[PDB]
Amino acid sequence: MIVFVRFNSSYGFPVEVDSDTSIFQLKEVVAKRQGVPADQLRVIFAGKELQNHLTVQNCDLEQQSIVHIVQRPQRK
Amino acid sequence: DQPCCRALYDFEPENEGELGFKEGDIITLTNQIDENWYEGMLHGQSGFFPINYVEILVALPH
Repeated sequence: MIVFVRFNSSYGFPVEVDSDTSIFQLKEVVAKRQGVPADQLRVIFAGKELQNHLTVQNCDLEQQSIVHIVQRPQRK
Repeated sequence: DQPCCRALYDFEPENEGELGFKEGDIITLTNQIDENWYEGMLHGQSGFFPINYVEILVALPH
């Protein structure tokens, strides 16, 4: 399945995933690409923040869907 | 005239001082904390929020 990942950009790069792929994995894809910690990356789809332990077949993520993945800072 | 930002996404405050807002909300941007945290006011509430979570209508004087 193809999903478009957008990192604070205008466009989105297509990533080939599967039905059991977890959000964590999709995050790591961007993590290794931008050199940014996966624990600081968040995924937003349709105005909804996707939970790390969620999988493709467990959300409204379908073929040719676009997602917004960005580094969400935390102040603690 | 007043620098304002458009909430492109939903931001829920999980920490103390974070400014919560919903998608489509207009926040009164007033200051910048760092390269990722923005400071503004919404409905009287003041706090900070991520820069990559909003859109810039009017840019800051630079």
